[PDB]
Amino acid sequence: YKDDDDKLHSQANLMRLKSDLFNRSPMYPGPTKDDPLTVTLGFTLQDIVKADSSTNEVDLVYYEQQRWKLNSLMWDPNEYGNITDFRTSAADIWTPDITAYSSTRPVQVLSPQIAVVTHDGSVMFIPAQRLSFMCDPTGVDSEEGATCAVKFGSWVYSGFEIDLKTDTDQVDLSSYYASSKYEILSATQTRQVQHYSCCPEPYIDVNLVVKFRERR
Amino acid sequence: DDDDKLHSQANLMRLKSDLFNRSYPGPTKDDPLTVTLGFTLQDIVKADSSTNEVDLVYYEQQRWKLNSLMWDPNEYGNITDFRTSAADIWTPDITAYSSTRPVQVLSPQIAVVTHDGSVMFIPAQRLSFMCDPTGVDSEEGATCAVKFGSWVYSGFEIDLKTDTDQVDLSSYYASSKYEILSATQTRQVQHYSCCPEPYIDVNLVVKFRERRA
Amino acid sequence: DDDKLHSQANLMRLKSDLFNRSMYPGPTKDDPLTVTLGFTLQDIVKADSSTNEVDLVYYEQQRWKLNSLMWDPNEYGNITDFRTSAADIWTPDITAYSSTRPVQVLSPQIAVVTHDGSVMFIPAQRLSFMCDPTGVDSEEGATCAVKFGSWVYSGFEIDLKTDTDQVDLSSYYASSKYEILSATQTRQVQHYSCCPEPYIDVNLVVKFRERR
Amino acid sequence: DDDDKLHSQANLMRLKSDLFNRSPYPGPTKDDPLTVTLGFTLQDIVKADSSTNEVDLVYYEQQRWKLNSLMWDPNEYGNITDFRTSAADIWTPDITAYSSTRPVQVLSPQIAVVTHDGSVMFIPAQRLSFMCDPTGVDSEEGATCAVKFGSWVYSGFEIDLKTDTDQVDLSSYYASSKYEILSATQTRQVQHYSCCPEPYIDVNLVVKFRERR
Amino acid sequence: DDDDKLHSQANLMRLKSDLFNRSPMYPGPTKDDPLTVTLGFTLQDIVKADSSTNEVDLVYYEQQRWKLNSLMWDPNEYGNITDFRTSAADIWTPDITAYSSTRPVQVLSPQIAVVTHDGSVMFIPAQRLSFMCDPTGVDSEEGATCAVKFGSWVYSGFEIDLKTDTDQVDLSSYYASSKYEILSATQTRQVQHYSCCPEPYIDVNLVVKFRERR
Ligand SMILES: COc1ccc2c3c1O[C@H]1C[C@@H](O)C=C[C@@]31CCN(C)C2
Ligand SMILES: COc1ccc2c3c1O[C@H]1C[C@@H](O)C=C[C@@]31CCN(C)C2
Ligand SMILES: COc1ccc2c3c1O[C@H]1C[C@@H](O)C=C[C@@]31CCN(C)C2
Ligand SMILES: COc1ccc2c3c1O[C@H]1C[C@@H](O)C=C[C@@]31CCN(C)C2
Repeated sequence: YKDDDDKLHSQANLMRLKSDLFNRSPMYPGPTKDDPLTVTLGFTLQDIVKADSSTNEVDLVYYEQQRWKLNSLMWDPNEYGNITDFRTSAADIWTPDITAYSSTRPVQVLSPQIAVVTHDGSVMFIPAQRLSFMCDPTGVDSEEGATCAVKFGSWVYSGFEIDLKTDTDQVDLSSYYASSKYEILSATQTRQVQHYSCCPEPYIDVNLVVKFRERR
Repeated sequence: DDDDKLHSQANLMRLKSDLFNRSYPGPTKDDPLTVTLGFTLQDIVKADSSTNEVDLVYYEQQRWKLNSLMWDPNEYGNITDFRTSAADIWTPDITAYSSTRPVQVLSPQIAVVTHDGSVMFIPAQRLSFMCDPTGVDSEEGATCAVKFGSWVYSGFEIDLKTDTDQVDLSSYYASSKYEILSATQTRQVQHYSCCPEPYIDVNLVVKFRERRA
Repeated sequence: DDDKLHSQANLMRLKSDLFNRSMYPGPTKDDPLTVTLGFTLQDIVKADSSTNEVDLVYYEQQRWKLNSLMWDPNEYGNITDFRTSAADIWTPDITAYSSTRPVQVLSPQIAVVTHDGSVMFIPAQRLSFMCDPTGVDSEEGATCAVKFGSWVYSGFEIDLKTDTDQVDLSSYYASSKYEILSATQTRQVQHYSCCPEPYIDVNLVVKFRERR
Repeated sequence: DDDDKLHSQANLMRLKSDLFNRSPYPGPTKDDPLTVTLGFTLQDIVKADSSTNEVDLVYYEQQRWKLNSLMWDPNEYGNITDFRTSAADIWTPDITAYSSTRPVQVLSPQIAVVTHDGSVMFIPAQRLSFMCDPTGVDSEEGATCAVKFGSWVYSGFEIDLKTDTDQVDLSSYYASSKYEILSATQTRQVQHYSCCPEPYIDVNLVVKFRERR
Repeated sequence: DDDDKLHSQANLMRLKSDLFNRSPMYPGPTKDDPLTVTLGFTLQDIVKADSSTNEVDLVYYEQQRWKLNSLMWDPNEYGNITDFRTSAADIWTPDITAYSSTRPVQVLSPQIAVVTHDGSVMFIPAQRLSFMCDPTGVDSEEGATCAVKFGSWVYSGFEIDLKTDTDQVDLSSYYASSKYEILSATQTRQVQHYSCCPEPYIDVNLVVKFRERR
């Protein structure tokens, strides 16, 4: 009857929308010098799980929020029964190649590979990860604690193709595990522009810097 | 008698065909879905006090209902349900919110679909999650908690419920290193600052201690 | 050289006729199946008394029979059986009920199909399961048990049977850290109050101790 | 110049096409048996665990066989005598360690060399954990361990095995390994079991080793 | 300038289409169509040295470069595109392997490559590698020395030649706070002939001298 149809319709609209987007001019070839893209990064640090002073590797668990905007993902909500956003497999759309620059093990993914696309063409994608990176935990057992840092950025695109930005320099600590072995003294996330004599193009990274110590 | 079997097979293959490779984009605000969760806690395998991670093995029972998976048993030679690869159908993205390692899957990825459109899927998992086992060697024991919920859908798209707050303990390993004092599973609604959309999770809370002498 | 090209053609035709033409959806209440299980225990590799997990390595022999896999050897140049990738045919979802890590596969995923419709498939596996090794260092030794059965089919869909209650120990590693006192494999039938179907498993029970 | 390269490319792609289509090999049979030649090049005994009695080896396993269905006349394909191809593109034998304790790990690309006469050569580098008591490793006499390699599903009526030599190649053994090799042999064995009327073949790899001084 | 962007996208998708179809799949190099791969290492960190198994763990970037005629295009025909990024699975890549690894290589970076209009490809996987190495002496002033050959697994030097732009491993990204400090790191092209075989074999030999940080 009445209510069952309205659900069948909204389903048809969504499937039509997804079809119109993923087939009509197929998956986007990535950014270029002529069509650059800005990716916004933010970290929500959940836990420093482990600090290994025999190999100088530290393990973090965090959510990496990524946001970007494509014209080719735009639609008029009016043409698709008032749909303003949708969930889709990350495999269905282009995603940026943001990588830790000093990891020592492949990143492990803790959350579904699904993204949210909005009618204005913005995508949001928020992978939870466990990362092992190069870090000397020396001083972790003192009042001053240890300090570690890891750069995140595109692996293959320069700043002429992908720019990075953060909404804030403060890493979100409001979900930090209250009973972690390590307590967080501060955690910052900072856009850096790197330059190199050989090369006209700039390189961009977000520098994640964590100061931590053993819980008392 | 060999024919009756060939027929029931044909009906099942036709049904599966009519459902999958002829006819789901997931739930929406306009077409929301309710997932029922239940845990059967098999074993606390390991409690690592140097990293504060605990390892659990459990069965996660998931249940939901799709109109698009309905059929009339009469049209398909009285078939009322069938077994199918979980890869063949949409499944919910229920995730542990505080895991520290990817979940490991211990059982086949197979689901049961019923003529009324309900699906049941029951993955066995091993999970490492954030937990301070301090006190696990005392009479009071330790307490740990982990939220499970959709990763990408708010409570306008996916609602969660439990049939019961008591975690099923009747398959708990009698000789585990740890004994279970209590295990509850509770639907929580977090509201927020800004936002109008409520978020739903199921909070798994386990009280446990070292098994005695 | 022709004799060989012919027998090849016949085999490829047979496989074609069976797989790419005529479609097995698994067993049902109306078309139930019997799987025969047997274990050959190769080694107890490791017993961890800090987590109560034991690691076994064994061969799990699985056998079943499908009408849809039958052929007349006469129509296919006297072929009576063939080897095929396990990915090419339906296989049962036999699982350990108390494993603590995903099972690791030690052998090729290949099965043997016979003209009468029977399949035999014998994965070698390493399994970690829930087990208290307490007493392993005593004359009496430890005892551990693990049920194996279908994960999603009740006994109305898949019955289980064993040819024998004795686990095959004739390939047990003579120099394992642990010696086997006994190892049995037993069909069990179970009801639960949720459901009206019988449920069926094969219970593998191993008694072992530290090698002297 | 540039054309003679485009041509040799076209010839190779045509050859590969002509082979992997036009009669797309079902494996050996009683009527069409096959001989696989095995050889090991032992690179390193990495680890010897006396608490679980497992030893880790790294070696190259050379495999060689010959299929009529892989033959071609070099004259018909611009004088191509051999080519490199993904192992996934052709049938390969199911040679397994009979007493491994972990899945084999593959250290090298899964690529094989096919020659106009129909012969294939495939040389996977592997790390293997297998059952072995390292007792005595720390004495002048050292330890001895053994592992059989053979087909998992084919009897000796379908696959015969042979070695070109009984001596395992030791010329790439890591000079600074924790363990030095006293001897390493590879031997064809023919077995009979009473389950069965057909013979079974393996190559038994026997290693005698001790701690480096 | 919404149209400009749609056009440059169309051009790129057309180019990628024209390349990955029409004469589909380059079949790899041959005696008649040999290829030169250029290797370079950027050593990031010696992570671990295990003296109980004689395995050392390295983390490095392996730069690989080669050139295919079949990847060439005229930038003029494709709206002035001079290069593009593509999934490494979309194109042939060389089978460069460590000859004395003890565990499968672990990949730390996206499997993406850069193709340029002149037909050259660049691909720079970050890896963690465990290889056979006796760290004896690491705790002395002289330190330890280890070596690992890298080369094609299945192609002789008649099919794949290797070369380096420089003998010096790039150390400018070496982790300042690694447990181990680098005394020197060289990367050297070697040519081998054998008795088994009239073909020449080429490998690049990575040699690292290192010791415990003080
Ligand atoms: C209670 O509402 C939520 C339910 C799930 C999640 C979040 C919620 O609120 C967001 C902000 C913060 O509370 C933490 C995680 C959130 C963003 C990341 N998602 C994927 C997980
Ligand atoms: C012995 O029969 C069963 C075989 C497998 C399973 C169950 C069985 O009985 C059910 C009730 C209880 O025994 C535990 C698990 C069950 C429900 C969860 N499934 C998915 C796993
Ligand atoms: C049922 O027990 C077995 C499980 C696996 C294998 C064999 C078994 O019995 C042996 C004799 C015969 O049955 C065939 C193969 C065997 C010998 C070769 N091995 C490697 C494969
Ligand atoms: C049979 O032993 C081998 C196993 C693998 C390889 C080679 C062998 O012998 C060497 C010389 C020649 O035969 C060809 C390649 C070798 C050198 C290059 N390596 C990396 C591949």
